Amino acid sequence: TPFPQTSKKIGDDATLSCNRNNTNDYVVMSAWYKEPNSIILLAAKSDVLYFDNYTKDKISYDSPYDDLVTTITIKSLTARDAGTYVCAFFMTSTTNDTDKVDYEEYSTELIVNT
Amino acid sequence: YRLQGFTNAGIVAYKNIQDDNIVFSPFGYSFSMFMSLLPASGNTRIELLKTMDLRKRDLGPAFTELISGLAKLKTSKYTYTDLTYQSFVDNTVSIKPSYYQQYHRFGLYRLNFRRDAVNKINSIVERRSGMSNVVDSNMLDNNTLWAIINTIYFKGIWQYPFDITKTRNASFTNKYGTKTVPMMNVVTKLQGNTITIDDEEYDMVRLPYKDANISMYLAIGDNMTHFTDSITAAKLDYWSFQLGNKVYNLKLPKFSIENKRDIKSIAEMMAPSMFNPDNASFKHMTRDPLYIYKMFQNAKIDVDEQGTVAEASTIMVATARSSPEKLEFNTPFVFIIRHDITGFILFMGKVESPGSGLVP
Ligand SMILES: *[C@@H]1O[C@H](CO)[C@@H](O)[C@H](O[C@@H]2O[C@H](CO)[C@@H](O)[C@H](O)[C@H]2NC(C)=O)[C@H]1NC(C)=O
Ligand SMILES: *[C@@H]1O[C@H](CO)[C@@H](O[C@@H]2O[C@H](CO)[C@@H](O)[C@H](O)[C@H]2NC(C)=O)[C@H](O)[C@H]1NC(C)=O
Repeated sequence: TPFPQTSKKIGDDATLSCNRNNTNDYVVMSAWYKEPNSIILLAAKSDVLYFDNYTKDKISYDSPYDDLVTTITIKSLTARDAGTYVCAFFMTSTTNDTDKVDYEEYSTELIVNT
Repeated sequence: YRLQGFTNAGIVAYKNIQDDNIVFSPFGYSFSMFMSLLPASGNTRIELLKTMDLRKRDLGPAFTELISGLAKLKTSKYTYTDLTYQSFVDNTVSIKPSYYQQYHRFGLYRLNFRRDAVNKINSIVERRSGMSNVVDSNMLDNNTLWAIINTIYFKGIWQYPFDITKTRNASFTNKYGTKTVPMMNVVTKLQGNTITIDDEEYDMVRLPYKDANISMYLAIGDNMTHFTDSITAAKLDYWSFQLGNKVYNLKLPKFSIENKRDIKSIAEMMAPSMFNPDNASFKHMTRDPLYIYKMFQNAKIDVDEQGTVAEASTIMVATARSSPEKLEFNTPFVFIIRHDITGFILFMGKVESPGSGLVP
């Protein structure tokens, strides 16, 4: 399956988490976007910048001090919260070895039904 | 991995504006030059790292810091700052797949610049930032293939607003021999001081904004060129630390300024290869020869008794036609809108001060 299908009910809190494969490089940032061209948030360590019409109310960043994972929680799921959610890791080299930006990206389809 | 070089880039960009009726966004220029680091490679990347005073080891954390700073600009409704960034690359350009996968969500748009690119780009920028008609018709031809737009909007409300009961005083310049302008007046306590900078007396005042750590600093002195040529981020922080509570009779003119300035000179002094198609190495985005030949910024500020409204748009494009403006102000003052936490300089400029000064 190219997309893990997370099925939840109306009103639940969906906790979406992702793990970085590269565990030996400096994570520049961790991004979350709704795949229909909507950027949810950009987390730089414990500083979260929310894009578009997104605030700390419905979606909360739950992994501010854990660098090996990224986790958000969508609260009070509605019918419009369904769709594909994408997590991404932007990382750089820690010792200038292979000077480049490494990028990881994973997707999951959230189905919020009655 | 600090953003000292980031802010100093815009500071130097302002210091190279040979004029006195200036309204400029050092943060907009710095942000454009910093975002240019993602596609840049080789000599262009090295020049950009030099101007930002960063090494290859500090580029990752730097962005991190930047993001955190951006997270501290939309923290209220009384006073806020919205920033948008768009990139427009022609359909014929063969963008590398990794670059597109990484950065296409941060506004990477593809179009045919020969099919009414002006209206399409204006519509995209208006939908993403609310500002309409940002790009002009004479800044896009059938030859342009790359266009980067960086818009910033600052809504401010004075924490201690001016009383509407004010006077209309006559300022004396040489361009306008005597011009009557409304001058807001307020007698209150503020964080200011009167310091000496390289044996030159300068009076500094801070005007905070409601529900935010953003402040408008005002500096008044004899030779404002000396004050301009001696300011850095660290010196600005030190001067802020020298300010304290004291009584002030502030006479601030109710000014409204608009600038449309070509900043290609300073941007090329900082990154020459970025403005040269023979040396422009943006190999991270595409292997096709892409460069930038013109760079402008359109800024505007309006100050009244309630607060400040400022807009700025930095445009890197392939062609444009404009004429420089030169106004010689006598005894002016310098304003700086600064985020007191991140040190970011959102806006700054120079307004003609009345002969009585800002603090009688
Ligand atoms: C001004 O100064 C600092 C900047 O971090 C901060 O203590 C004040 O409010 C903070 O907002 C931060 C996010 O910008 C956040 O870390 C924190 O919750 C909050 N700190 C508090 C309430 O102690 C800033 N003030 C304002 C009005 O933004
Ligand atoms: C995490 O990285 C490891 C090490 O590169 C990956 O393990 C290999 O993955 C490749 C293809 O990605 C396979 O051909 C190999 O058989 C895997 N194992 C070994 C021992 O080489 C792993 O798949 C990565 N996990 C991801 C990308 O989710």
